[PDB]
Amino acid sequence: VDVEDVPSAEWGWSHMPIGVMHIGGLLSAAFLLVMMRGNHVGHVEDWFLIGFAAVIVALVGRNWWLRRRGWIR
Amino acid sequence: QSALLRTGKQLFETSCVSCHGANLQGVPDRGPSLIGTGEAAVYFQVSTGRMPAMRGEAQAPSKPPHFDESQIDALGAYVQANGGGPTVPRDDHGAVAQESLIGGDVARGGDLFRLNCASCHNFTGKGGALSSGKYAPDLGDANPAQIYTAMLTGPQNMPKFSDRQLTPDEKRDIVAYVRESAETPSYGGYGLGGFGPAPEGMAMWIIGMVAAIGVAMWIGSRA
Amino acid sequence: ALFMRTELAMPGLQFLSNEQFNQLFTMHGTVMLLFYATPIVFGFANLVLPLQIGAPDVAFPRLNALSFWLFLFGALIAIAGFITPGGAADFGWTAYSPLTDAIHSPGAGGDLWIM
Amino acid sequence: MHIEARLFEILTAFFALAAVVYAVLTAMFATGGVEWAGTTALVLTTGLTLITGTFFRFVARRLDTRPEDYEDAEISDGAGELGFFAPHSWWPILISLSFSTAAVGAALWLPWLIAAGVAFVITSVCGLVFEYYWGPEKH
Amino acid sequence: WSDALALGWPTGITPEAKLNRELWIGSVIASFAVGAIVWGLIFWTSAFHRKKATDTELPRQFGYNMPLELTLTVIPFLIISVLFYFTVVVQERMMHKDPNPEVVIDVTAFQWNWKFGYQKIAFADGSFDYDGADPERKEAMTSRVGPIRGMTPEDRTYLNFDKIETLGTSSEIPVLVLPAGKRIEFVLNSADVIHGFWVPEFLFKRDVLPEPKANNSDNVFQVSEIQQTGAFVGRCTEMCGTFHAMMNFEVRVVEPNDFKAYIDQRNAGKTNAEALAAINQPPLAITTEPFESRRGELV
Amino acid sequence: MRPEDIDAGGMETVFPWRESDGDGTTVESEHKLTEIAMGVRNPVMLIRIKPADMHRVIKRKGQESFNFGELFAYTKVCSHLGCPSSLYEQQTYRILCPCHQSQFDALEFAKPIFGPAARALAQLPITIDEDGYLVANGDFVEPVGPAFWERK
Amino acid sequence: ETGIIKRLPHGAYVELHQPLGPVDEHGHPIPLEYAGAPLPKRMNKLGSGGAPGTGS
Amino acid sequence: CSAGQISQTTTQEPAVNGVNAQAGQVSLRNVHLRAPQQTDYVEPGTTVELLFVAANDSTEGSNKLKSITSDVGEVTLTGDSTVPADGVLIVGEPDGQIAVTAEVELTKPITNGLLYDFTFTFEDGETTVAVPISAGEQPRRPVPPAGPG
Ligand SMILES: CCCCCCCCCCCCCCCC(=O)OC[C@H]1O[C@H](O[C@@H]2[C@H](O)[C@@H](O)[C@H](O)[C@@H](O[C@H]3O[C@H](CO)[C@@H](O)[C@H](O)[C@@H]3O)[C@@H]2OP(=O)(O)OC[C@@H](COC(=O)CCCCCCCC[C@H](C)CCCCCCCC)OC(=O)CCCCCCCCCCCCCCC)[C@@H](O)[C@@H](O)[C@@H]1O
Ligand SMILES: CCCCCCCCCCCCCCCC(=O)OC[C@H]1O[C@H](O[C@@H]2[C@H](O)[C@@H](O)[C@H](O)[C@@H](O[C@H]3O[C@H](CO)[C@@H](O)[C@H](O)[C@@H]3O)[C@@H]2OP(=O)(O)OC[C@@H](COC(=O)CCCCCCCC[C@H](C)CCCCCCCC)OC(=O)CCCCCCCCCCCCCCC)[C@@H](O)[C@@H](O)[C@@H]1O
Ligand SMILES: CC(C)=CCC/C(C)=C/CC/C(C)=C/CC/C(C)=C/CC/C(C)=C\CC/C(C)=C/CC/C(C)=C/CC/C(C)=C/CC/C(C)=C/CC1=C(C)C(=O)c2ccccc2C1=O
Ligand SMILES: CCCCCCCCCCCCCCCC(=O)O[C@H](COC(=O)CCCCCCC[C@@H](C)CCCCCCCCC)COP(=O)(O)O[C@H]1[C@H](O)[C@H](O)[C@@H](O)[C@@H](O)[C@@H]1O
Ligand code: HEC
Ligand code: HEC
Ligand SMILES: CCCCCCCCCCCCC
Ligand code: FES
Ligand SMILES: [Ca+2]
Ligand SMILES: [Cu+2]
Ligand SMILES: [Cu+2]
Repeated sequence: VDVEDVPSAEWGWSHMPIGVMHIGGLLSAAFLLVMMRGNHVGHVEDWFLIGFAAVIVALVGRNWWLRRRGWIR
Repeated sequence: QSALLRTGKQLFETSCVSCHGANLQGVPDRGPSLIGTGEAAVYFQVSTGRMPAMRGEAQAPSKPPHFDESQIDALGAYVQANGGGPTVPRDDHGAVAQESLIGGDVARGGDLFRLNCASCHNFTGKGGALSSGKYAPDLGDANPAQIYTAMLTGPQNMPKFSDRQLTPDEKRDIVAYVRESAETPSYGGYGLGGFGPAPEGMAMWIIGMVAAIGVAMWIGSRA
Repeated sequence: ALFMRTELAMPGLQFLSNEQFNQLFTMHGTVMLLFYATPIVFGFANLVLPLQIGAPDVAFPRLNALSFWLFLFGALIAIAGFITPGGAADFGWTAYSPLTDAIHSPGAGGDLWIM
Repeated sequence: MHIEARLFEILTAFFALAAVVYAVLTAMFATGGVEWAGTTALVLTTGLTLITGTFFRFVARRLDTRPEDYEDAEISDGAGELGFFAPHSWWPILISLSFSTAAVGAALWLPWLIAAGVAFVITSVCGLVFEYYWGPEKH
Repeated sequence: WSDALALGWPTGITPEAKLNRELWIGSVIASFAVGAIVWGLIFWTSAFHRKKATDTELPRQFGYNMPLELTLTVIPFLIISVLFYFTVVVQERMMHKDPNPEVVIDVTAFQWNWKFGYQKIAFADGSFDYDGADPERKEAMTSRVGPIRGMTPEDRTYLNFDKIETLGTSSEIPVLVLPAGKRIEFVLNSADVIHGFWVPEFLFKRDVLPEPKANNSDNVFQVSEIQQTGAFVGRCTEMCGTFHAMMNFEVRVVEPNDFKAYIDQRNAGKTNAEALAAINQPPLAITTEPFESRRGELV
Repeated sequence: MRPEDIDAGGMETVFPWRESDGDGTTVESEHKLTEIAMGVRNPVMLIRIKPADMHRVIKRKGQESFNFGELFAYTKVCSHLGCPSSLYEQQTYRILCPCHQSQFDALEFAKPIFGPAARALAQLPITIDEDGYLVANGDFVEPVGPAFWERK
Repeated sequence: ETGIIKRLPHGAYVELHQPLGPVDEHGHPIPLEYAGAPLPKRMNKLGSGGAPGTGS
Repeated sequence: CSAGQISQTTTQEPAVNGVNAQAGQVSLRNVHLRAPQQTDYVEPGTTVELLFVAANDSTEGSNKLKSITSDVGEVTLTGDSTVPADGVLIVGEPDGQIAVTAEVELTKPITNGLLYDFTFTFEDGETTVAVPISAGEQPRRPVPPAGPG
């Protein structure tokens, strides 16, 4: 990172690669979706899992698209 | 007594019919039949204020009673006349029994409570969570007759304990244990709620560790 | 309000119960009156009133910040009735007595609403 | 600051008249006589405006005209230091979290949580009140 | 047309209701006239004072017209004074109570059904007297030091009990049976929380309170007569809990001789439905039907 | 124990007892009864289903005759990690384990419906003898308690 | 930031600052370099409050 | 989420030993057999008692009970088996009840724990119930003392 983005960039670990966070988000979403497999008989929680996974996938996709298009760095 | 029966019906008609029916048969998806539940069920449900219920959810709560003792007797007599069932124990003067329900063997009562009761109510009747919005409540406010009739009638999701499964002397031992484990002081300081590790770990973090870190800050320096 | 209005589109209870509907108008009125309109008065005042009188600041800046955080956390306390099993307050935003007493509204939603 | 006092005095006149009229009109030809809740509320609303108006009126007759009370004051009349205005603080959110802890404790009737919340409130309010008064650390 | 201007108000079935409806129509016309004036003034300036393409200077900067300011505080004061006068007249007529009603009904609301009792009948022509009070059951409620003036909160003595009573059920809508042409008095008491006694064709409602006297509520109101026979819905109009929407009732208005026959049948041990069938009426409510006790369509 | 000793909606813990185990007056009887009480796969929950709910009972294959009418017997040992899973909700017919919140459907052969448990609770076959006392009608047809590498 | 607001003769509002190092001829501080150490943010923590007065 | 249309409290059944049944327009509540037992069975030739409460859902007309049959024996109805306009008909005096009766003369043995089919026939409605045996408020019978083993 540049010091304009992280002022103490030369004092410590200041950069995490974006691929790590994108892949971690996708894997976390997939893990939310795999907990639909279980013994539970209700589906309220299935909808909560689907919604949280959808929000995560949308955030990852927005970030990836905006980095590709150059709007954020 | 015919007067007691007409007072009970009169009280029942403007408080219980919407959910239980004019003939005590139940209103579907609103409230069950009361035929054969008995005076003991009425005593438990009304003296602890659970009845009349106010809405449908996971569990109907206890709350201040809507009726006094004679009105509770009248309602219980009216329900008893329709199907019979168990009754609330009485004393010589015909009052609801309280002190004579305290059994003499509290060690047997504790062993019985731990086998039959502590799974849902905890080691010392502090309450415990049940499946989905339900819970076995704290036992510290029930009087002896309420404990006795709670075992006798099996309220909401509490198992029903018949007088053949738990004889009256066993029930009296259990009520003695329940009452004495509610009235005994803590011996090692403030009891911290009686749940054990969770409030003890809360007390370490918010009292002991906060004190230790504050003392360290006082002794040490900043920057 | 959209849930209430959808349930009122047709006769019969299509997806709500009575209890949930009562919670819905109670909390819709509570949220719109006390968590949207009343604090947004002070949102507008914070935006422009010091400018309109030619001041650099309000009289008590930390008290101002405290007022905002009290708004936010009080509103969250009242709305959290919906995460209990019984649900939120269902006795109307006006909270008439004795419907609100412990005998007639026993749930924790009503007490969370009050505090 | 005579207009500031006048505003509250005018409100006071209306509130006192309304309180007297309501008490007299409910005592006569109203079921039960005096309606005590509304009468009490009107009397003490009158008291509220009276306290503030009397304070403003006493303050006004002490100090002579301020530049904001002067019809043709110049901007340069107001030159100088205004006072202290706190530049930043994270103590307000701590105070509100503490008070909300005590409130959740009172809602669910958990006396230990109420005790913890009251202790949190006292600590947070001390933190706010002392923030600009703690001296340097001593070693 | 009086129906379009009434805005959905029922025509009414009592003289008091008709007077209230006339006040409603007149007030609606006044408010529509004021609204038309103000809306027209808004539309006029929005249509004809918009910025043109050929104005370079700013408009005339007027900000004070004192005679107009004073003139626009007097006119609304006059309109509200007229409305206040007629309001007072009509509420005095509607709340008026005669010392000799011809039917006295006890209305008992509870969560969440109705009970109607026949307290007293005294026909004005001497053709029907009946004393229905049952004071041998009001005394059975006495609960007794007590938190409130020596009484526990379970005292319930303020409630009224009668020999002929129609009790509502979750499977039977309660039907109150009344004679046409007679002065009816309603005495309202609640068993628990506040309910609402609204018959829309009465064009009137009142709240039904627990312990009204201790709350300084006048729980008694009369209609001078009901001017036509028929069946009229009544609804609860004070939020009372879970089944506030599902505790309706019906008023069946019959001819006086049929009312006498109905009361004789009830005194002979008949229930409400069979006593209604005995006077050639539908036995159940016909404006409303009971709600399904299933909690909804997903059950 | 006799079948009429339990009401519909009741649940009792039962233990495997033999005539030869005795009443615990002698030393040897006392040791035998201590071994009964301390056996980790011993305790059994006996429930009595409400007769109105018997049409909702689903039987497990191989266990269709394990109930004596409306009396059912399951192991009280939780199949997840061995805690006594004994929080018996009579209206929902749900068996709740206090340790890690597994829930078993008593009407559907104690099949898990919530929590970390993947396996049903073992059913004890029960009947009565000539005197009318409840007795076991054989053994469990599967191992009881927590699972292990060697199982099934 | 000392928290003291001042109105200039032309109507500007400025907050008084306490520099942690040398200043300009204009009076603004020379910017200092971060050294990995905490920075004071309250004037009372720099001694501005003084001391009450010796005694019990 | 617990206060929706599927509610846990509102579908709860009575915590009693008898059974509910819908016979057309009649509600049969707390139906059970009284049959004190000594051994594994109650033998044929014993007379046991069938108890219930019949509630008239309708409030306009009346109703009457006919022909209770079963494959455990024969049922004799004694008393006025008519259930009134909006009233009840108590058949038998249950355990704690301080005269329509249903007497069952047994032909095959019965035992506490199992369910037995009975067919109720009203002049409008007729259904089969599967009735249990309920020891009511009777005490626990003594068990012979076990020896030492
Ligand atoms: C808000 C933002 C989104 C858009 C705006 C609004 C969206 C929300 C709209 C949802 C509407 C739901 C219905 C409302 C009414 C209600 O109250 O419910 C009805 C009934 O329902 C249940 O009955 C089912 C039947 O009606 C009964 O017929 C049946 O018998 C019963 O059967 C069960 O039970 C039996 C035993 O009884 C068993 O035999 C049987 O097998 C079974 O188990 C049924 O139950 P069951 O299927 O369990 O649950 C299912 C219920 C239960 O309600 C519910 O919707 C559950 C609640 C869902 C909550 C959604 C969470 C959203 C995620 C977060 C936003 C993520 C974080 C992001 C935040 C910020 C992000 C910014 C950084 O319906 C549904 O899910 C409806 C389906 C659709 C839901 C919507 C999902 C949308 C998300 C997907 C897209 C992602 C977002 C996009 C991102 C870019 C029982 O409960 C009843 O009492 C109850 O009455
Ligand atoms: C470095 C220092 C370290 C040392 C610290 C020491 C502090 C502790 C005190 C010292 C001990 C005293 C000496 C001997 C002990 C003693 O003499 O003791 C008496 C008895 O005492 C309790 O009897 C209560 C009644 O007297 C009985 O009548 C009743 O029966 C009993 O009932 C229980 O038992 C029943 C079964 O019958 C159940 O029915 C029932 O439900 C319940 O369980 C009662 O117990 P209980 O309610 O537990 O406590 C209630 C306490 C009240 O709470 C407490 O003070 C507990 C405080 C410590 C807990 C700390 C928790 C921290 C929480 C976290 C911070 C969470 C927040 C963080 C997240 C925030 C999120 C935001 C992001 O009473 C009160 O004073 C209430 C009024 C006011 C309280 C104030 C007292 C002191 C502190 C005040 C603080 C300042 C302001 C005032 C507050 C209002 C029981 O123990 C009994 O065994 C015991 O016998
Ligand atoms: C994984 C998991 C368990 C999930 C559940 C998490 C969850 C939803 C918890 C919150 C539960 C609550 C607070 C319910 C009501 C709804 C509600 C008000 C929610 C919050 C709304 C909100 C965010 C806005 C308001 C502002 C705000 C942040 C509120 C403060 C919330 C506070 C302070 C609540 C405490 C949170 C919490 C879970 C604390 C646990 C405390 C513990 C573990 C203590 C143990 C303990 C106990 C339990 C005793 O009984 C006891 C008895 C006697 C002495 C001591 C103790 C004791 O310490
Ligand atoms: C430590 C916090 C961690 C936060 C991480 C963020 C993750 C949030 C995920 C949200 C949770 C969604 C999963 C819930 C899916 C699920 O299973 O639950 C349902 C119940 O829905 C609900 O309530 C939804 C509740 C969601 C609440 C939102 C979560 C935020 C909380 C934690 C805020 C805390 C703040 C911190 C406090 C202190 C510190 C300060 C920060 C139904 O169960 P049940 O109960 O069986 O209902 C039966 C019927 O169905 C059936 O008809 C019939 O009526 C009955 O059978 C009924 O029982
Ligand atoms: C609807 C909101 C109700 C009102 C009003 C009353 N009761 Fe109720 N009751 C209702 C339900 C849904 C249930 C079942 C679950 C529960 O909460 O226990 C009950 C239960 C009872 C019982 C227990 C029956 C048993 O099986 O032994 C009794 C004795 C009882 N109710 C009596 C009762 C009385 C006397 C009421 C008037 C004061 C009353 N109930 C009101 C629903 C509702
Ligand atoms: C879980 C399945 C339980 C077991 C085992 C026992 N109890 Fe219980 N109990 C349980 C619940 C869910 C409830 C609340 C029911 C209600 O209708 O609201 C109860 C209630 C009681 C009470 C009444 C408490 C009161 O509020 O004061 C008592 C006295 C009580 N339970 C005692 C008790 C005893 C002695 C038990 C062993 C025989 C026992 N319960 C078992 C849940 C469960
Ligand atoms: C059945 C006739 C209906 C007549 C409706 C009258 C229209 C009301 C005017 C609406 C108000 C405009 C602002
Ligand atoms: S031991 Fe039963 S859930 Fe873990
Ligand atoms: Ca609808
Ligand atoms: Cu109502
Ligand atoms: Cu209502």
